Amino acid sequence: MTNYRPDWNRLRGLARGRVETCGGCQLNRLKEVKAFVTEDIQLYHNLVMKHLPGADPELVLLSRNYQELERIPLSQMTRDEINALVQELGFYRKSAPEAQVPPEYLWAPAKPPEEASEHDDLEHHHHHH
Repeated sequence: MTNYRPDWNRLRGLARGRVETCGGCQLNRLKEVKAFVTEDIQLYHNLVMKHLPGADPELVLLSRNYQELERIPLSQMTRDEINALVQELGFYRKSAPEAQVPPEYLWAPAKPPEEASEHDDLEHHHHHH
């Protein structure tokens, strides 16, 4: 039944994610993995792929300013599972790279700024005809 859960306490700050993997290498053996890092990886906002000299295909949940907070391997899991995780976090997925993103997930997976949904000086709040 799996029933897995991340370390949200250790992940605190995750505002973006980047996948690191050997550019001059291929994930033929990891047919699944390769997929996630070829098709959807471009559709997933704030989720970009990386071509390192020679590293393993691992996700890097950074903290906005590229403050790598945590890195988890993907070679072990399957595309279907790896996608589940991304969704679990809050990442957005579109149909195309040139596609847009609704206000709901505009800043996703990050939260909207404080000074935006807060109001108290609405017409002095007294009386209105």
